[PDB]
Amino acid sequence: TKCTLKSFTVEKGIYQTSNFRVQPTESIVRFPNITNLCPFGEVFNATRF
Amino acid sequence: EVQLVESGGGVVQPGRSLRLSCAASGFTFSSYPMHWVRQAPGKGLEWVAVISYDGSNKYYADSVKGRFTISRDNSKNTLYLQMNSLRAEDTAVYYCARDTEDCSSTTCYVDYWGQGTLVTVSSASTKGPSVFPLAPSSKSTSGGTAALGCLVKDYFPEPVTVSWNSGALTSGVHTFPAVLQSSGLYSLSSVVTVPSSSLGTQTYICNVNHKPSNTKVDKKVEPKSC
Ligand SMILES: *[C@@H]1O[C@H](CO)[C@@H](O[C@@H]2O[C@H](CO)[C@@H](O)[C@H](O)[C@H]2NC(C)=O)[C@H](O)[C@H]1NC(C)=O
Repeated sequence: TKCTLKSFTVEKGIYQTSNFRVQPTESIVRFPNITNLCPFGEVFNATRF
Repeated sequence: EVQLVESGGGVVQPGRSLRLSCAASGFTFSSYPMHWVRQAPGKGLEWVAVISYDGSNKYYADSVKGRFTISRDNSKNTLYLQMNSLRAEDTAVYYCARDTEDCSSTTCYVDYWGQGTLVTVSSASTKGPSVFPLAPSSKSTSGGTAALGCLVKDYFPEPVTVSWNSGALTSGVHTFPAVLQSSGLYSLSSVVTVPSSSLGTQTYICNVNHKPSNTKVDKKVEPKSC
């Protein structure tokens, strides 16, 4: 509060100082179960362009 | 108008590594891609590898991975194929071939074939053929034309030569492909036609020259006691 009002003494009242936010406890990833690699070999590396 | 003479070749034992070198003549060597094309006995054509006109890019075959490497000594107009760890299936005449730079990319169809060697894959001794007669002396009773011949059992490698009475008989001269013994030993029968009424008129000599070991042994083919 002292830093919000920029004073070393504060007067009786209610002051809004900051914001509360719950924090993420975990990180999850969901991707499809596709498995086969991709045919980049026969696109970049091919005889006849 | 291109001639290719291939060095190297001969019988080889599996697990050994050696190399061929094919000298080219009749053109500008350092501006043509080279190919190795296997000609297997009884199979046909099998592509092996290709080296760029400058030798910049190298392509090898699928079932050849882990076996061969192919370089190109442009100075003496030669294509080198270092083959390693050969297997018994790799006997063939491996024709070196000169490409034509005609397709849009740096590879195209091939026109000129050079007569490659006969690198022979086997883990065994080079056994010379023993010449055996073939005259039943009682079963040639066909009257006019009965087939009687010669056995060339146990010859390796296959280069072989049959002449009947120094080639005196020319009609019905059956020279057969190898009849392979189950132990992989080569054999063949070469026969000619005889009227059985004239069995002993001309004494028959089967002359075989076995090029690998120069086995120069001859054997009679005559109506026996049998
Ligand atoms: C065709 O193109 C691919 C790129 O998509 C290249 O990948 C090579 O793979 C081999 C084996 O690991 C290594 O030489 C290099 O990882 C890649 N070569 C390079 C960077 O020159 C390669 O040119 C070709 N792929 C294969 C399997 O030959």
